[PDB]
Amino acid sequence: APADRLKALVDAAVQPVMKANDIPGLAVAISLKGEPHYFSYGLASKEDGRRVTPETLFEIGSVSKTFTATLAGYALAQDKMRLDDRASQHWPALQGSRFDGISLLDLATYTAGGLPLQFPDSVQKDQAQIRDYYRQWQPTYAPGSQRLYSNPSIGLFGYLAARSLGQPFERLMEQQVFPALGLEQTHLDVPEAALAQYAQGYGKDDRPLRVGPGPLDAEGYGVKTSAADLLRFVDANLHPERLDRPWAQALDATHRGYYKVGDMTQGLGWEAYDWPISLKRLQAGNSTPMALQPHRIARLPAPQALEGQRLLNKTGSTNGFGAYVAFVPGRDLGLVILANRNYPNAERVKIAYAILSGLE
Ligand SMILES: *[B]([O])([O])[C]([C]N1[C]=C(C([O])=O)N=N1)[N]C(=O)[C]C1=[C][C]=[C]S1
Repeated sequence: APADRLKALVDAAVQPVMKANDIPGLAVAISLKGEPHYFSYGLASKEDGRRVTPETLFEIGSVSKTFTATLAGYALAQDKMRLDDRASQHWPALQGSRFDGISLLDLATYTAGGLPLQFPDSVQKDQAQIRDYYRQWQPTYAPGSQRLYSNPSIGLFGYLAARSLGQPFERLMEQQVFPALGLEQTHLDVPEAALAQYAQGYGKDDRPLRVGPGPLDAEGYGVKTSAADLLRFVDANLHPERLDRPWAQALDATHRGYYKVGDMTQGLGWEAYDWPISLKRLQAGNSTPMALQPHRIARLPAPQALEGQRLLNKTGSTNGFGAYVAFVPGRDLGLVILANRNYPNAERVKIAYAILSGLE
């Protein structure tokens, strides 16, 4: 009966949203009081009929920012950087630029002063072009005043965290972070031997879409993972104390809130809400205006622990994929929803809320 009831709950949440948003394939993974549960739907590739499983690789887009935040958490744990460091401390090319007056915390939490959502199309994936973009950039408004969600912002945060550790970002993630977290199905660059697991992404007219190269792609949106591996990452977040101490500290650093915008408290990578909260408020925190428009922050007098009666979440997208992760620290509950269509955040939150409400 319990297995029947959980399947009925997850099917009732997922099936209508997959039909309504024409989602070819979707993987759910749930962590419930220390037990994993998997529900897999539809096709990883329509053309060859390959089914989604909990081992199918999906692009998770901006959920990658929580991995980037974890690497920065490790640099913080090792005293290689501080959040109040000036950004230019960690990259001499930026000495004498406006990054002399911008903190690593501003970059991490999108408050550097108007760095845009994406790099402009004029900046290709090229070390010199990225360098020259930051050297010339000037804030629209005072650092630490307005949140404008931004890949160049947290991307530079991750880049500088890697520089503080003396190695390239992608190398540190592959050689140190993923192994420390027990993740063998999590990739920035999918190996040839794993390509058979890589789902197809679908856009307009079902155009096939896998993510192409871009500046600081690894830091902003580069992770491909399975539902089973992303749930292992959620379980690490629910129990940092089970990891070796420097990695436990790295994860704890991603559970600290610095300011509020509306109902949302901004951490490193993770975004948090009081729990319970209405579905409409959770959708509004994850809305298009929250992602695209500047918002004045309400700064906390001290960093706030993102634990207890809270939901921590992150949306992530690419042109072909739509991911959502949410967990409730004080209930030992975690959820992953990975799909191969970029379907609206409101609909991802609708699935998650139905499941989390039904487990509670
Ligand atoms: B991340 O998912 O927040 C980020 C930016 N983004 C896209 C969306 C969306 O479409 O709803 N919301 N936020 N993702 C990326 O920059 C990766 C992309 C690669 C190609 C298109 S988006």
